[PDB]
Amino acid sequence: ELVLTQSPGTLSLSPGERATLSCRASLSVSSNFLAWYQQKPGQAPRLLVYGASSRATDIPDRISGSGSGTDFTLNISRLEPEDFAVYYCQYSDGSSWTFGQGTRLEI
Amino acid sequence: NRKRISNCVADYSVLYNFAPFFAFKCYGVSPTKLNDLCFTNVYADSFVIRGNEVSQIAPGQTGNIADYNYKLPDDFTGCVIAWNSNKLDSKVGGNYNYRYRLFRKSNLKPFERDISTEIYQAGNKPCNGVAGVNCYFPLQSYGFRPTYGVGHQPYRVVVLSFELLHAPATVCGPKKSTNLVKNKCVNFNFNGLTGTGV
Amino acid sequence: VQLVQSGGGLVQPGGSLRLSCAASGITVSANYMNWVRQAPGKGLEWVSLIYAGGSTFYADSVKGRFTISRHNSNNTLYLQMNSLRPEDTAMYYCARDLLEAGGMDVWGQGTAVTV
Repeated sequence: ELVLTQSPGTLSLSPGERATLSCRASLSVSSNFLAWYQQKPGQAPRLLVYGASSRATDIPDRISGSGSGTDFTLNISRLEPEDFAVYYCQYSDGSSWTFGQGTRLEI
Repeated sequence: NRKRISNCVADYSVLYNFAPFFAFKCYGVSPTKLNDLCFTNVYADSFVIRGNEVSQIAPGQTGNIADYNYKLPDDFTGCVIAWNSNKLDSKVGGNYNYRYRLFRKSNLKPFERDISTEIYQAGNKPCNGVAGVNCYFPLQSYGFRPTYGVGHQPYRVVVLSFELLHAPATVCGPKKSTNLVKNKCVNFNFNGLTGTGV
Repeated sequence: VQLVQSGGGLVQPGGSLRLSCAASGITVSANYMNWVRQAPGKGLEWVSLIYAGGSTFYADSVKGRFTISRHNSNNTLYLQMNSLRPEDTAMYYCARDLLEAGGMDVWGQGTAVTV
């Protein structure tokens, strides 16, 4: 259903810098049902935001993530060494579902 | 929304003159013989639904909106009509009147409505008080945005029901009225009187 | 708050495999829960939804082969794979992803499907 684009191929992580991760939706899609979650393969993943307004728990919530239309992004001001995992953005309608291959975070 | 019809007559010609409806899913009796058959009571369930949920609103399909909020019985003949009223009401910040329930503890039988104020429990602990972690009140507001395509537009849906009873029927009106020419040898059926003359 | 999956292994295509999804603390049996498969070298992809009520959602590829049922005594889900295929070599994910947050995902039993 929904088409999603997440760029680039590889990241340029260096701790102590501001980073911008953006994912683009299909047709002016809303964000109150959009969910970001962290994911590192091998174990249980971590959640980031629900409803794109208030972030999920277990995070200090310094990442500012929002958007409108087909333009959704998150800006992280302070980087931590625990962020070495790939982040996904999804949207749910209850009758249609979508997923996206995220961008690998390394140097 | 849910409604019913009293003793009168409902012509669908003026309904067909209103607007080109989106659904026209009259899967029961044929639309041509709607005026030929009539019943004692009519239920009018005229409400509004999101555009992406017009697909599963049929009795043959089910979903979260169907099984928890409003369900139509498959073993029942019905005629539904729906039209797009997205431009009729639009709010830039989001329509806050179109909140819908997320979850109820048991699945809903078709043709019942239930409103309450209780908290869904997500653990072996009471939810009499207010909580926000593993004890959630089921709340879901769409927040309709005018800057969206066809998927999330408010399509107002009118559901029309019909059933037989031991009473005489109301809404079909077989009244046949002609022009009544004044000077000719013509046939007539005045109140069931089969006769000819001038 | 934490979930465990029990019963996984390695079986040939064309057989039936039973797995148990049991969580502790959260009464997950009365929630919108979902089933996810994750192939190695492939991103996460939606497979199935099952509700607290009897509403079955399935993907096009899995069709009616997948079976899910909920136990009433505990927060235990019994799920059965029938007539397995070589395209289903994937790790299993069981979760209770709802429309509020869809949070607290599970590590999941890791399996591989081969003849």
